[PDB]
Amino acid sequence: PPELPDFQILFNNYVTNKSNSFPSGVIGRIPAHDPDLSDSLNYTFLQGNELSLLLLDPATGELQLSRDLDNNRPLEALMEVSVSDGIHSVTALCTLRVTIITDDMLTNSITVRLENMSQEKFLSPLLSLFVEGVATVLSTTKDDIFVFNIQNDTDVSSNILNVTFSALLPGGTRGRFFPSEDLQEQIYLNRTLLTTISAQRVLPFDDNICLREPCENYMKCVSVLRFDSSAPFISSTTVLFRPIHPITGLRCRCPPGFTGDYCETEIDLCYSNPCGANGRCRSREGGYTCECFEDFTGEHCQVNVRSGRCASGVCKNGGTCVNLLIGGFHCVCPPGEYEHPYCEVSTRSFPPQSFVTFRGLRQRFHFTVSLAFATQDRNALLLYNGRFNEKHDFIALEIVEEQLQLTFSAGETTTTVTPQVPGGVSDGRWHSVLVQYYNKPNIGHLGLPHGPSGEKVAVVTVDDCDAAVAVHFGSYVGNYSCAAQGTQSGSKKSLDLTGPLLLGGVPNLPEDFPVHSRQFVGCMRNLSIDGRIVDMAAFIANNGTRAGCASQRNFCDGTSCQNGGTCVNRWNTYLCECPLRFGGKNCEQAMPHPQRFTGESVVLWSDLDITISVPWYLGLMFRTRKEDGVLMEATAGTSSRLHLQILNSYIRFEVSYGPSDVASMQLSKSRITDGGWHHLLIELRSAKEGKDIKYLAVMTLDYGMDQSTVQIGNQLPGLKMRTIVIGGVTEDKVSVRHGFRGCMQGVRMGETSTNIATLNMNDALKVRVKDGCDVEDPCASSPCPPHSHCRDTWDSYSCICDRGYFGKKCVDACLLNPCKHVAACVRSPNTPRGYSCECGPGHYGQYCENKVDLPCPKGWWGNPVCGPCHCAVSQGFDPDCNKTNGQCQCKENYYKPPAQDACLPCDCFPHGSHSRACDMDTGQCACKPGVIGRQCNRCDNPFAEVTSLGCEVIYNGCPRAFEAGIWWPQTKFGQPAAVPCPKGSVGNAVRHCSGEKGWLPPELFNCTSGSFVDLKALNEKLNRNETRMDGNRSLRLAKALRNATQGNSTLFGNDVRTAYQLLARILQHESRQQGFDLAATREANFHEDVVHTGSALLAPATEASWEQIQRSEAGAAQLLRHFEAYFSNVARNVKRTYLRPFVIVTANMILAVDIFDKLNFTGAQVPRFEDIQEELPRELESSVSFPADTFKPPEEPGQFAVALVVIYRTLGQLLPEHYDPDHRSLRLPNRPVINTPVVSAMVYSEGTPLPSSLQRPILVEFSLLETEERSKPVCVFWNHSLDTGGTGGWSAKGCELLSRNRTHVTCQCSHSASCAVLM
Ligand SMILES: *[C@@H]1O[C@H](CO)[C@@H](O[C@@H]2O[C@H](CO)[C@@H](O[C@@H]3O[C@H](CO)[C@@H](O)[C@H](O)[C@@H]3O)[C@H](O)[C@H]2NC(C)=O)[C@H](O)[C@H]1NC(C)=O
Ligand SMILES: *[C@@H]1O[C@H](CO)[C@@H](O[C@@H]2O[C@H](CO)[C@@H](O)[C@H](O)[C@H]2NC(C)=O)[C@H](O)[C@H]1NC(C)=O
Ligand SMILES: *[C@@H]1O[C@H](CO)[C@@H](O[C@@H]2O[C@H](CO)[C@@H](O)[C@H](O)[C@H]2NC(C)=O)[C@H](O)[C@H]1NC(C)=O
Ligand SMILES: *[C@@H]1O[C@H](CO)[C@@H](O[C@@H]2O[C@H](CO)[C@@H](O)[C@H](O)[C@H]2NC(C)=O)[C@H](O)[C@H]1NC(C)=O
Ligand SMILES: *[C@@H]1O[C@H](CO)[C@@H](O)[C@H](O)[C@H]1NC(C)=O
Ligand SMILES: *[C@@H]1O[C@H](CO)[C@@H](O)[C@H](O)[C@H]1NC(C)=O
Ligand SMILES: *[C@@H]1O[C@H](CO)[C@@H](O)[C@H](O)[C@H]1NC(C)=O
Ligand SMILES: *[C@@H]1O[C@H](CO)[C@@H](O)[C@H](O)[C@H]1NC(C)=O
Ligand SMILES: *[C@@H]1O[C@H](CO)[C@@H](O)[C@H](O)[C@H]1NC(C)=O
Ligand SMILES: *[C@@H]1O[C@H](CO)[C@@H](O)[C@H](O)[C@H]1NC(C)=O
Repeated sequence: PPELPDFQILFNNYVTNKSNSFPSGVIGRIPAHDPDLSDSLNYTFLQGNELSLLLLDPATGELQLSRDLDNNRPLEALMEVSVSDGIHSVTALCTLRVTIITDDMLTNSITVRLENMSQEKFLSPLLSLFVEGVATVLSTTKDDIFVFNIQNDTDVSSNILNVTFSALLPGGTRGRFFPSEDLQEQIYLNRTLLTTISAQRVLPFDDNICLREPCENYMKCVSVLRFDSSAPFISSTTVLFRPIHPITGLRCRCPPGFTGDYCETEIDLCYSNPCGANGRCRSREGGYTCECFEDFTGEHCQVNVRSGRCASGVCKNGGTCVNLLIGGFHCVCPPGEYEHPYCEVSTRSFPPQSFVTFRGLRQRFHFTVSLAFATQDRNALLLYNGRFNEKHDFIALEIVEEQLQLTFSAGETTTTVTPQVPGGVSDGRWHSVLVQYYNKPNIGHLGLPHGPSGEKVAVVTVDDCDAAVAVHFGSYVGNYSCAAQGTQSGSKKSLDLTGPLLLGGVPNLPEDFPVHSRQFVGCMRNLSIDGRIVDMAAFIANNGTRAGCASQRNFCDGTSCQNGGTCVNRWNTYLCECPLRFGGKNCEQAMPHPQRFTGESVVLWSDLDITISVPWYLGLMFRTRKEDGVLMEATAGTSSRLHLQILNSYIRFEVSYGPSDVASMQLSKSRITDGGWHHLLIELRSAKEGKDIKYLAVMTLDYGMDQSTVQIGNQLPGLKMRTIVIGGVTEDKVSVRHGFRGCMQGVRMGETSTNIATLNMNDALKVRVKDGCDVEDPCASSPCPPHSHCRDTWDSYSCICDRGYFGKKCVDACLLNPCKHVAACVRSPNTPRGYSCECGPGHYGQYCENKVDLPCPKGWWGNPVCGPCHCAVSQGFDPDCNKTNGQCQCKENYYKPPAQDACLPCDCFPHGSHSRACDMDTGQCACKPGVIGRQCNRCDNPFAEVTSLGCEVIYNGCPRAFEAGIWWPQTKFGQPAAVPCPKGSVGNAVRHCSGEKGWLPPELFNCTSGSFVDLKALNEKLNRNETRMDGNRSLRLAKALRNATQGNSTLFGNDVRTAYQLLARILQHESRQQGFDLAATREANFHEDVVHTGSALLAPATEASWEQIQRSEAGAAQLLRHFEAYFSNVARNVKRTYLRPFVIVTANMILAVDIFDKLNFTGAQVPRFEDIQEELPRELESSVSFPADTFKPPEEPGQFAVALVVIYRTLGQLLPEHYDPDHRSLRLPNRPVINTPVVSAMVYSEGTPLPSSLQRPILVEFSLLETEERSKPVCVFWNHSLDTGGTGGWSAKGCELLSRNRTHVTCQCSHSASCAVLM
């Protein structure tokens, strides 16, 4: 017995006018298998195939494509197949799909490699999954995906595949494909999501061929894919697929912002003055920013704040715009961390393992980055950016050893820049960083920079710092390196950053990044790029970042320090600076008198009785600046060194019992040698683990502001502190080693801080003890050189040397003339930067490096920055443009009419005007006395004529004038004049110089156009019953006609007759065809061609033609008959051909074809303007209503019906003025007018035919052309079978007015024909 699995066939046909890639012969067989090896199975089709789409071998089951399949048309169909062994029968389904490939398709196409998945599961049943995962990632429908190639990518033996495909841009606008870079970025971002949804190991993207930079100058290298060859069908068990082989190549394009034959020159976009008077323009690579002034906002600062009103997008992040009653508006921010007046986010905090992802940088040569940060870690990452491969170009900025460092590589070498700031920057206070990168140009021999040089310069600045003086001669000035610079040279000309922007720490990828650190903790704010400030809320990714900075809250609020306590805010807390003799959090303790120590004072306690117990507290209060020395040495037990020093400006605390070192703990996390007051407390605490008792050594610095708890491990406990010493190192109580210097306050000892067991200063140790703490003023000597302000800092000072001076020597920089280009250095009495650079004319800027080349070059205009004129030369405009305004002026000989956007030549008559140039707009020549007309072409006397001497009254016929191009010659009365058709036309134009009105309106019926000369010759033979017409000739004639009819031109009477005859012949032939013999099945655009030709033919400008044309043929009548018969055949064969529903819109024609499910159709409005997204003019907003009972029966094939509706806009007034002669049926009003577009709706039901007369009427909703309401409508239909006019006519029988509002008129009709409302 057998079995078969439902299967599909995919034919990817790359149709071109050059290659007949259509395969022939055997392509495959039914995927039929049977364990029995003796039976001869019978292969027959049951249903589906009706027009022989596929040729089947009944015996072998071989499948062959039929010849009718060769066209540029996608298709889908479902076939039923039966297999029989002679005793049992099974059925199966096969879905056939044909997809067309174009050149625009192969241009926008990308390839993505997959690991461990060869041609065994990607051409079996999982391809659907991929074409979905891709849809979900792209947020698009599965139809937009078009996978056209899947070939074995086993370069050598590796399990890797190679799928190349393309995508359609969502939006409904046909013809748009995703740019390659857009696809690349969109695939790269949601990679893990795709991995999860599609269950596969997606491989990363590899480097491109442009790595070697083979292109020249400022160009751009892009890899592209073109057609190479076609392969036969690859067979599986479920799918027979035909692949198409591409081949790679390169292409160089000029990026914007550059000009020249090699784009070697750059353009400042601010020359166009976009900000206007309400702002100032900042240039940037390929763009500009506005510092647009106060009370003005908007992308072009086109919106006023105080006097404006609500506008879309001004209230960001969902802010509700409320219009103030007196003008202006307010953006109500939603409750959250949003900043007025625009509800933005600027400050963020970063806990461990949290990072954000923004958009990457795309600037090629020059850029600037700046931000502000605050943290405490010695080593941490700040910023990184690179490529997908994590190689070649990359940049990164970090903090190492409390010093900023920038490391970057342009693909060749790594370079580090390290400005030095005294005291570090890891103090928890906010700091700002600025970085600039730019490339020097190749200065040409003529002084013109020809392309970019090989020198790349990076500059780093930290906080307030002068860059020029630093970089040049900071060392010569003294110690001043707050800024730094690095330089690179190499063959590469540009810096490429493919990857996105990250912040706060790299994602924990297995690939190591070229970075010293790996993470970061802390707060940042104001990430400004090129002046523009980025909103923190507008992030692309977020792996744990939380908005705001909680540690920087003003904690002094709501807190009241005690007597003398001054509140200050500190990291995550506050601190009350207490006066002397007061302390304890909020100054809640009294301490004994402080003592001043100068390297010789040491105190000690002994002769004490203490037993090992729990707990114990040792508290001290200190302030100093020494970076070493013993603050407290306590020999617990035998020789248990409790070494509490300030080693290397950090509180170190060793505990070493006996001859062994046991434990230690340091406070390197905080430098405490600042000289400020600090309290510390040793805590000996218990901890019962199981049965044993351990201890714990918690020192709390500043009442637990800091706290470190060394686990006192089993060796350490049981050893209480026996001897206590503070002051330094001493053993013979005479010589002092490492004596302490500074100021210290009272001492706490015992189980609790409240255990005030005063040790009697008078008792114990009294050696070198100086009462008090006051110190002689170091600034009394006043040692800084002049221009100084000495400031005592508690046993230290520093020259706050006067402004305008720099470095340790505090020297004026203006003396060392940093101003460039021989510019004078003038030091104003008050200068924010201390000095100024006075410069001569022709140079502007802070250092006046910039220079203006006025006058600007030819075609270049702008002050003080030149810019292109951008004049439209093709429209007769002079290329030269206003050197101030920038307005383009037309070339001489021309004048631009007010209603026309192109200046046309004046074409004045030399004998009629004193001058020759005609006035602007009006185009009036310098008319001499006696002559009138816009071109001075008419004497006042209808009998006087123009000669060199003026308007002389000639006697004998129209003269020799130039009116209307024709030098219409002398002619008598009654006699016409036939002269050769005007220039560009052939035939014989005739005019009659009538005795009454002179020249009659010329009869151009004979005049034929050059475009129709071949067409006229081709028409002549056709009506002679000679040559015979065929489908291919039909297609070629349709295409030629559409081309000759496109554009705007005065179609002629012989031309309109020819067009009518040709359309009639074509439609008559098309009505005679059936099945695949219809030209419809071979072409896709024939519908568009015919509808466009029809719309062009019915142009209103031919009314004067039409009234003539109308006395010759029926015209619109037989044309409409041809149309309806054609569409009837289309409806009869649509299901056979499987044509997809479609709507065609032209300025005067609407065509809609749609397919409904019979069993589920519940009425609808047609054409589906709800489903129509194209911009619809308000007049065209009519409708046709099918009620829900349309399909419902009046009170397996035949499940789908079709509906086609055609709307003719102006056809009604185009029709001959013919009305029903029966006065009884039609009472003719005084001025009846067809006021509605003609609608032809046709519903076709497969199977049992519906009655010819619609047993259930259809609804139609029209609009009106003119809006006057002075009379009444009648819903009529223009019959064709009616004897009125032979071609039928308007009649009210069977249709009447149901409803009428001020904008719509709804009538009902029981016929599927042409109907309209005679309003
Ligand atoms: C990665 O995948 C996510 C989906 O998991 C993509 O998010 C989608 O992004 C678009 C564009 O921002 C969103 O469309 C817009 O949504 C907003 C809010 O509803 C709406 O106001 C706009 O009119 C528009 O519809 C879309 O909602 C969002 N999510 C979904 C369900 O698709 C994301 O684009 C992908 N790319 C990245 C960032 O890696
Ligand atoms: C395979 O199936 C077809 C379709 O049933 C068979 O065609 C029939 O042939 C017999 C004569 O042998 C006619 O009497 C029938 O009317 C035919 N049926 C149709 C609808 O065509 C064909 O004979 C079968 N072949 C085998 C292998 O038995
Ligand atoms: C986002 O951050 C989290 C941590 O908050 C990351 O999770 C860790 O990732 C590493 C590397 O895979 C693992 O070794 C850890 O076990 C993970 N959790 C812990 C406990 O840190 C996560 O990987 C980051 N981003 C993503 C989604 O990759
Ligand atoms: C970072 O951005 C903020 C934006 O708020 C700046 O704060 C403003 O600074 C200006 C100029 O001093 C003041 O007029 C505003 O009132 C400030 N707004 C407030 C209250 O935040 C801030 O100066 C920028 N710089 C840094 C490094 O913080
Ligand atoms: C492709 O390579 C894989 C390697 O596993 C192999 O199994 C498969 O049969 C190959 N297909 C063709 C047609 O080369
Ligand atoms: C300046 O820097 C040098 C580096 O060797 C250092 O020796 C000197 O003490 C510094 N001077 C000061 C105090 O700024
Ligand atoms: C530019 O236009 C202004 C305003 O019409 C005019 O004053 C100025 O002379 C023009 N400059 C030239 C000569 O193009
Ligand atoms: C062509 O033949 C038809 C049918 O006899 C006739 O009506 C028509 O006038 C003929 N056309 C010419 C002018 O050859
Ligand atoms: C369309 O007609 C014009 C005028 O004869 C001709 O120049 C042009 O090449 C034609 N284009 C096509 C598509 O045939
Ligand atoms: C025809 O006229 C329209 C008017 O909108 C115009 O847009 C179009 O460019 C014209 N085409 C020509 C020049 O034939």
